[PDB]
Amino acid sequence: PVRRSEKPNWDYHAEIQAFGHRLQENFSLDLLKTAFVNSCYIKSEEAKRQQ
Amino acid sequence: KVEGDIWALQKDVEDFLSPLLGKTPVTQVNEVTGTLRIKGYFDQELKAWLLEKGF
Amino acid sequence: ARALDLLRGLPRVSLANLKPNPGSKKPERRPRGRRRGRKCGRGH
Amino acid sequence: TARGTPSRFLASVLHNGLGRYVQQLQRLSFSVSRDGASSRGAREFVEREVIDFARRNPGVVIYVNSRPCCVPRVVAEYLNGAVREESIHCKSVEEISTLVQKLADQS
Amino acid sequence: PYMTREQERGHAAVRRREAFEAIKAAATSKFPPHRFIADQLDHLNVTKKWS
Amino acid sequence: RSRAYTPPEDLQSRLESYVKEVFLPSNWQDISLEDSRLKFNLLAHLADDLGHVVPNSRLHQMCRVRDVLDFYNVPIQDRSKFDELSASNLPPNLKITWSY
Amino acid sequence: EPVLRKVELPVPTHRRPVQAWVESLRGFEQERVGLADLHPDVFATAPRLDILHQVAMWQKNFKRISYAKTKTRAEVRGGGRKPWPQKGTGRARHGSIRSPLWRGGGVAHGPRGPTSYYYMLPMKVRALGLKVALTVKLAQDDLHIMDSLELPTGDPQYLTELAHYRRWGDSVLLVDLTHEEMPQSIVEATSRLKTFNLIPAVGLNVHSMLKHQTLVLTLPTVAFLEDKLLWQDSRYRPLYPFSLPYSDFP
Amino acid sequence: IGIRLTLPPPKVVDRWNEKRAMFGVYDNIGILGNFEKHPKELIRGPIWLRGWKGNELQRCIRKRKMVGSRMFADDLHNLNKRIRYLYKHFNRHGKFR
Ligand SMILES: [Mg+2]
Repeated sequence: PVRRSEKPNWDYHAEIQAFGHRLQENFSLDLLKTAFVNSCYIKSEEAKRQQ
Repeated sequence: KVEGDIWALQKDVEDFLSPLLGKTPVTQVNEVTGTLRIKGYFDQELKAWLLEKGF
Repeated sequence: ARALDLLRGLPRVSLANLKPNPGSKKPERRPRGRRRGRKCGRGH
Repeated sequence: TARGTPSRFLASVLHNGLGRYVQQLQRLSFSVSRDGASSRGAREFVEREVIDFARRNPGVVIYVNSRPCCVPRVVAEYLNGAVREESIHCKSVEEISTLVQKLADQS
Repeated sequence: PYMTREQERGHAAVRRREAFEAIKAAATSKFPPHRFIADQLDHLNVTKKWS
Repeated sequence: RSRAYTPPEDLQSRLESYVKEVFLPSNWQDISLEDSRLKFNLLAHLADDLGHVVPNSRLHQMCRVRDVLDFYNVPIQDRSKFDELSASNLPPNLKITWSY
Repeated sequence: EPVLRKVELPVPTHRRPVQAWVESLRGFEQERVGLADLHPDVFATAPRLDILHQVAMWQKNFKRISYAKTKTRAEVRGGGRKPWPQKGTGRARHGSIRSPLWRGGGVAHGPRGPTSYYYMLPMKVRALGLKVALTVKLAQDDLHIMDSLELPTGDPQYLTELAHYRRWGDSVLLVDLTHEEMPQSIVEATSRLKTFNLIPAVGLNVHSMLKHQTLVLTLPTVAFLEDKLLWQDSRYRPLYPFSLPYSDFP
Repeated sequence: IGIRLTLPPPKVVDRWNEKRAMFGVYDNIGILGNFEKHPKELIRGPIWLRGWKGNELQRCIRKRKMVGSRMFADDLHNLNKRIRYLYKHFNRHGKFR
């Protein structure tokens, strides 16, 4: 089962604003966009930058 | 071969027919065909009404 | 005469539009089915 | 029939009978063709209702991929992790709105 | 009974005349249909493209 | 090579000037289109300045100068649907594409 | 310079003249040169799409005569006798091993005979519908009528690029006054027009009237079509076949 | 079973080719050409049935009276057979009587 990041009709900014609106509770879009990021994916993307 | 806003001709035909038989005119236009038809034969008087209209 | 301009309010009248006039031909019922025919023109 | 089919009792996403109306429609993807007959009236929703739809409840993922394709499509997914596909072939614009809102009020 | 046999004789005749008149007025209005031409034009327009 | 049309600001004044180039009297908008070569020259100047003439199917309904100014005062906004619907500034809850 | 091609037959006063711009293919970027008119009976009758569908049917069924056939209970090979023992076995008796109930025999009620469906239907009505479709093409931003179908160039690419430059349509049908008098350059360039076509005088017809996106009529030919529709207008009771001589036939 | 197995041969058909391009061009031949020749001759089809379209029995009757002396003996016996069949078919047994 592939991640939904690898199917059609996905936009990270759009999904972030969806993460804001869907719970009916506002948030700082830049802050939440940072917040959904852990560090394991950061390490994975940094290692992927080397290839 | 009617042309124009045929519903006006229908209202006029009902109005002329109003004294003629009393009942409201049972009439239908043929908008694509551009015609008007009235139930019943009121023929010669209708020709007279068109003639008195002149056009 | 609003007719021609009202027609101009659509796309080009292509071959995909020439409809038979409603009331052209009564439906060609194959003499069968659950409603029209069970014995098809002869009865029992 | 019924006994030839499975069962699933009446429940919610996350016992949301208490907290708040956690609207369970994450994604939904209608699509029309640039030259598409069947989606013509559906294009009408793409004309009218979709902006009205996001006006009425913006918190969902509205998608018009709108390929040069063969028929209209509705891809509904949600926080329950399932998906329902809804054909809109040869439907009405009023029926398009009815299908949209009925999909919205589901789970 | 609350009245004599001839007492209400005709006591409901005007409404009977009205009802028979109403039946006569609404009954026999069957004739050829009235057909607009814009409907035929719209059925021609049904193969509409997008922009 | 562009069908895009925008009504100009000096349209009434340039229209009166072109009408004077076509013919004099008052009530400029009431000049009928029964004349032939005058109509040809008038529509020629109007199209040459405007860049947008009426449709040839709309020529037969052109019978006066008032409607001539009006159809020349009518804005013609034209774009592709992937260009038009997208530019209507829809809300953030949808971003539709038409990759055709 | 100017040009004013009015209609020869006197159009009645109950409508004004039916006017439009007059074009030509000479200018590769120079159109709208001259303007003319036509009678309401030429391009401005009632809409009447139903007449057009009548024209469509009388076209698409005009000459086709299908040839598919079959065999009957005596046509396909074999079969004179009782096929097998009728009652000795538990099977079913028949009349033949060549009736239509078995594996190889007859297609019992299939299309027998090479059939045809010719329809010389109401020709004046066909004329009026042909006029109707011409009128539809007139109002639909399609009747771009040119002065003369001369080719200023010999390359078909010139026609294609002008057509995209004119925003005429995706398909073009240009028709002239006389086939022998059709210009050699125009047909020569047109020979590679894979989707456009050129046509002679009598060829303006219904499936043709839908065939391209738009039609390009020659001006004297447009008058010829007008005269034809005018002779179509008010045709008296025919008491002789109209191919022979008359009082004023031509 | 009763279906195909793969997607069938790709239906290469150009709907806008030349042999269909003129399909009915110059076919309003009669009133648009000053009455020289009717459409009732413009059809390229068999002379048994070029425009007198009756019933099936009528179709065969015309086939006989037009071209019977031009057939091989199998066709003559066949046309005679079905002609006898149809002549019995019209007036013997049916739904309306
Ligand atoms: Mg067989």
